[PDB]
Amino acid sequence: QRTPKIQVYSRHPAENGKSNFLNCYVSGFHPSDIEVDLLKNGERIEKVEHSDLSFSKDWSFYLLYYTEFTPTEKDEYACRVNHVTLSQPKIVKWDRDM
Amino acid sequence: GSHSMRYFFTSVSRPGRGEPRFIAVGYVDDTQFVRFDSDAASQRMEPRAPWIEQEGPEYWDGETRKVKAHSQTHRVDLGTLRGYYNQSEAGSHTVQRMYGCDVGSDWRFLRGYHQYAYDGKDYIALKEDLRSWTAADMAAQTTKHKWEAAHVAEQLRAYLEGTCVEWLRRYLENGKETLQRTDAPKTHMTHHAVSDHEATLRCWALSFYPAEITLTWQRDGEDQTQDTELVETRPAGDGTFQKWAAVVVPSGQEQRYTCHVQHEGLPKPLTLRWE
Amino acid sequence: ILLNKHIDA
Ligand SMILES: [Cl-]
Ligand SMILES: [Cl-]
Ligand SMILES: [Cl-]
Ligand code: 3NI
Ligand code: 3NI
Ligand code: 3NI
Repeated sequence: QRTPKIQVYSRHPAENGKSNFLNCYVSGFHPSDIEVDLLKNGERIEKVEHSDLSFSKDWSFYLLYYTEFTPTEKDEYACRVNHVTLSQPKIVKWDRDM
Repeated sequence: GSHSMRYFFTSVSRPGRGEPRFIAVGYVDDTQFVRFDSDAASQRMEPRAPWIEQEGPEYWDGETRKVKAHSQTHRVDLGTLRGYYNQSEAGSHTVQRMYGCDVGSDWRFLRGYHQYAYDGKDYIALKEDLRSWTAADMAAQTTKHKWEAAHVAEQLRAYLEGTCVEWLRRYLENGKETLQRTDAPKTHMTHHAVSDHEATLRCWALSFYPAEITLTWQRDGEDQTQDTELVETRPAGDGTFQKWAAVVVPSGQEQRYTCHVQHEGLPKPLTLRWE
Repeated sequence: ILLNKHIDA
């Protein structure tokens, strides 16, 4: 039982009004069962795809979840992760500078 | 430079209902080129890179046959290990397997590997001689004696030094346009004032391939350790990778600080400084 | 190309 590490970020440097891709990269976790949602203003985005499960040398898993999006001055985006190692779902806000 | 071919297998038991979930992915270097998911509709080994789709129906029938057999091997193993460890049928457990081969910049065999894990811990692995086994615990020595009897390390060493490197070498030429192309990192530096006397300098490396990269911060030409943050390399989602390193500096002192970027796509390492 | 056979544990 290893807890997931989370990074929320865009594929391309973000510009308000310009189409892009929102990524949630979860890594370092075990077992593989995980719930990952991308949120727009607290609501779950529906057309979210993900990578095929793979793992690192210490056997921990990683997954990329992603969807198209368009950053704006006004919308907030986030990733929400739940795992047996977490008491409650962890939300990490997208910050275009990270 | 050097190159590798690797296969990753994960199988997760479903005590509530049905057979295990099975996911297999194949890589050349950092490029995923095949996949199989037991919950997908095709029930076939599927292409994931344009240069493997050239392969004919003999290839896809054989790879599908093999990966479906490996799924069943992991299924049996999940049951066997449940007994070895005296665990109930009520819990979910995981088997993971990874194997592959590395070639040097002359495309000649460098090393092979084959590793097995139960519930996320080392179970059994082939040593680098490709002749001996490392068993982590006593359940694993039961497996080790069984595999000594069945000539397993023999067959693995033949594949890893032979078939494996041969097909890696075939893929490298069929996929030359991407597999032998290096994407050097696109680098830039950003500035984020955190007060009127302090700021974060962030050094970015974007859209690079392969994933291996070194980002390091220097202050007055010497390694800067304090107040740095370095994130794990992460996929862009388009086949390339990203990474950044940041340091907190006193405002007005930004010029003492240099970020240094090493990557196989750069003939000499790169040096960035905030203006 | 995958390995053709894996012996059981
Ligand atoms: Cl806007
Ligand atoms: Cl290609
Ligand atoms: Cl700025
Ligand atoms: Ni939100
Ligand atoms: Ni179940
Ligand atoms: Ni032997």
